[PDB]
Order: sequence, then structure tokens, then C-alpha cells
Amino acid sequence: SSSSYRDSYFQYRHLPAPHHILYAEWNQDILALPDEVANITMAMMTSEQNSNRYWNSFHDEDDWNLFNGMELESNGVVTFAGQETITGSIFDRRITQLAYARNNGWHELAL
Amino acid sequence: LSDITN
Amino acid sequence: VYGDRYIPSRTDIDFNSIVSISSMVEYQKERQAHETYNTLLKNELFGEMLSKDTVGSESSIDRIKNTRPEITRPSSNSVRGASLLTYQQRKGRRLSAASLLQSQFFDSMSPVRPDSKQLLLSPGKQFRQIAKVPYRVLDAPSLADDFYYSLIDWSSTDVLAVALGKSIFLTDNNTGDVVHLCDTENEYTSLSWIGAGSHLAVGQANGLVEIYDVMKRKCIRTLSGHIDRVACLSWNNHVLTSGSRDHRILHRDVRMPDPFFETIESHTQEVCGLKWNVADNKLASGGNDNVVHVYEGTSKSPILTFDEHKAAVKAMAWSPHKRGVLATGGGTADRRLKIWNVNTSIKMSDIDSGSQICNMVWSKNTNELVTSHGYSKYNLTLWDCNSMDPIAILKGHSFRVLHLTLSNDGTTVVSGAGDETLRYWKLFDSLIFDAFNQIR
Repeated sequence: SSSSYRDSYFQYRHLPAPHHILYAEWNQDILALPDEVANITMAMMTSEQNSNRYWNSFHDEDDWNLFNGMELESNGVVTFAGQETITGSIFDRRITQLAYARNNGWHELAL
Repeated sequence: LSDITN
Repeated sequence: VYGDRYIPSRTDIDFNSIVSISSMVEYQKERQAHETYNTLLKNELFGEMLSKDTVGSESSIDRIKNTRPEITRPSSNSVRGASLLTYQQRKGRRLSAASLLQSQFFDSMSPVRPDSKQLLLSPGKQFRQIAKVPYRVLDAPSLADDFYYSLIDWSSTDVLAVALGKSIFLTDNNTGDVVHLCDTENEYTSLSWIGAGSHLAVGQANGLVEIYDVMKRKCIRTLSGHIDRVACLSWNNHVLTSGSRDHRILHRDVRMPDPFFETIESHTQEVCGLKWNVADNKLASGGNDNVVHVYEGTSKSPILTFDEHKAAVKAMAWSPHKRGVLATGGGTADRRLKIWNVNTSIKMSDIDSGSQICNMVWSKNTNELVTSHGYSKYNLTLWDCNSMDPIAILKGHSFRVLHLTLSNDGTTVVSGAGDETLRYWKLFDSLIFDAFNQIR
């Protein structure tokens, strides 16, 4: 017949050592993706929480404070949580600065 | 009236 | 300043030390109290190895929490945890700067580590569900305890109408007393109110539906149409709906002097549960036939049919929050709480309740349901339709529980049972106005 005369695909001589076929299972190994799957080790819903925390570590203090309990509604109305509430429409530039102000600024009733 | 007995 | 990989430096922490470090309703509160004490103890007692380790930011508490074998911001994302040998750590110290003398100063008043102080000062979550014994019980001697009965009913005016024996009594929450309306020869089975508490539609044991006034304490009129006892009542702002043991499904248009408007006899056996849909012109019906029918308006044609029941079922009604969601109770041998969807023919849930179900109550601002029970365990079952998991179980009734209802605020719930007890629990809690506020 004719088996080794065709060279139109990956064959036994294209890989350097012909005996590597003995293992031939390392190709079908999914490598753990970089960040979130580090939490499954600790646990041995939680993995996604650790992904959120990992990517959430890249914040400034005030920026994170702004986004601590931030919730965005579908229609564009945004509610901001103070640790009062700052319910207002997003896409106007003033509301975010006002949340910043009441977050880091000083307010005193003074009797 | 509360004070329900067992 | 950076250690080599092939020749790592050894930390002071020993093999078995990591074995120690990695070791781990009022019961939940005590368990949380014990865990923070243990975490604080192992954090403070250890940490000299952890203090010598690390490169920047982070904390010894984070390192301990990362050891595998309202939240504030985590500093850094390193999850190295405990380790025998360290590569990065080569002894090095930052020069003293004004922040450091600020830091060593707030430390001078602290008898413990700053990290432990931050952990303790951090607020634990105050997230608990309180479903305990009733905080208030009143008097109602000689309460009816028949399976086809539904007596108590909420009204917006803090007013409860109860059929105690053969007389109708009125309980006012604002006053806490009992007021007698009237009495008759035949016992009452179903109670209802029309309008805004102006009228009280009551069903008797012979189907002789007589409307009694509340303020005037008089019988408004006397109707017929049922040759057997009424089982439950419902209404949507203009027409009362009555179901009875003799398969009668009577809709009464209270506008004209003869309220009787239409009748429906589409079931195979007796009708026991019948709650009209106030929002939409639909009706939910069922009984001991193991068959639940959904009608459109007053027409006799069953738009939807579902027959998953197996015994005498009394509890079926629409859920106010999500439209088309009908919850149906179980039976003596069925005991299946079944949640259904109208206009889509979809089974949302079907779960054993552990006992026969007789009545249901839906919350106001949450997806919490309470269901009555009888002839099997004489208890009450709490329900969460979103996650399908019971929360708490309420018991303590000499006779079976049949009558239930919701308060105005969604907090108080009432139970009706032959034990002559009313158990009250507490489970829950634009530029037009710009022009108004210009004048002050």
C-alpha cells in the first residue's frame, strides 16, 4: 500500500522523538486561568467572589469607597451608598462629584 | 393572653 | 536583595507550626464569636515569621486567612499564606519617614498588633432571620376548626373579623379589644370584606350568603345559590366571588341590588379554595378533586388545568408580587407545595411540605411565604419561592391550623386554629413636589 509516502498532515516523524506518543495526554490539559481559580485551592460562587476581589484590589481609597455599595439600575438611575443615599441619574457629570464631595468632604450640623 | 402553657 | 531560587532561606516557622496555624439563632452568633477569637489568638501569638516575611502592604491576618489546609477593601491580592521557605525575603528595611512615626505613634497606645486591632474593629455582619415564638396572643374562644373553613381576614383599618362559634366578633389592633357584630342560627364558614372595610361579606354553613354591615352592625341583604356550605370568598373591587362544597362558583356583582352575576360548575368534585386575581381578570380554583383550574374572568371555561395533587387540598392563591404565579397546597397523602405559572403553563416548583396544606400568606416586600397545615402535624411552614428552601417552622396548636392572613406592613401574621389562640409573629419590617415646596 502507501501510508508513509503522504506528508499532508502531522505524522510520526514531524515530532522530534517518536516515543512521545507514549504519554500523548498532556495536550488535553486545561491550564488553570490566571487569577480567579487561585481561590479553589483555598476552598479545598466562591471562585467568582475571589475574582471580583482580585480585580477590585486595583482601586484608590476614595474610588473604592465610591464603589463599595454602588448599584447601577437598567434605566440609568444610579444609587450610591454612604457608609444617606445619592440616588440620581447617571451620565450627568455633577452627580459623581457630589458623591465624591459627600464621601470625602466634611459636613457638620453643629447644633 | 399569652403565657401559653405546654 | 533578592534571594536565589535554588538556595531559599528558611523562615523560623516549623513543619508542625503550619499544622497548628491551618487548623480551624444564637448558635451562629456563638460560633462566629468563637471563630474571631481563635483567628485573633493565632494571629497575635504567631506573626513574627509573617512579620519577617512579606514584601509590601498586605497583612499577617490576610496571610493566615489565605492558608488553605459589609466587607472593607482588601490590601493587595497575594494569597501566599504560610510557607516553610521564602525566596523573595532578604532582610531589608525602609528608612524612617513621617508616616512611620505617625504609625508607631498610634501603635504606642495599642497593647496589641495594629492588624489585630483592625480585625477586631471591623464590624461583623448583623445578618440574621428572626422567626421565633409569637410576641402577642389574644383571646378567641370556640374557634371553628373545619377543613373547608377560612375565617380570619385582614383589613386596612387594623380590623379583624372572626367567626367565633355562631357569632361574628371584631378585634381592633389599635385598641386590643373585641367587638360583637351579630349572630345567627347556622355557623359561619367564610369571611370577607368589600370596598374599604365598608361591608363584610360572610358565608354560612348552608350557602346562605348574607352581607352584614360593619359600622351599622346590620344584615345588608340575604342571598342564595348554594345548597351546601361556603368554603372561601374573594373579590376585585366590584364583584364578590364565592366557592362552596356543592361545586358552586358564584360571582356576585354588588352593584345591582341582586348581586348574583354568574355561576360556574366546571370542576369534577367539591370546591374548597377560590381566590380571585385582583390585578387581572383571572381566577384560581380547586378543591378535593386534585384538580386546579384557572379561569379567565367570569367564564366557565378553564383556561389552565393542573392535576398534580393527590388528596384534599385547601390552599391555593395568586402571589401579589409576580403576576401569574399561583401557589397550591398539598393534601393529607399529597403534602406537596406546588408553585405554578399562569399564561405560560410552567411548573415553577413542586416540593414535599411534610404535612397537608390549608392556607397561604404572601409577604409584601420580600419573597417569603407561610403556609398553614392540618391533620398531619398541626404546624406552619415558611417558604422561599426563589431558592426553594424552608427557613423556620412554627408549631404549638392543639387543633389543626386553617386560617391565616397578612398584616398591612407585612410584619404581623395571624393563625387560626381550634386551640382558641391568635398567634402574632413579626417576620418583616420629580418636579411636581418642587412646586409644592416653594411656599413655606
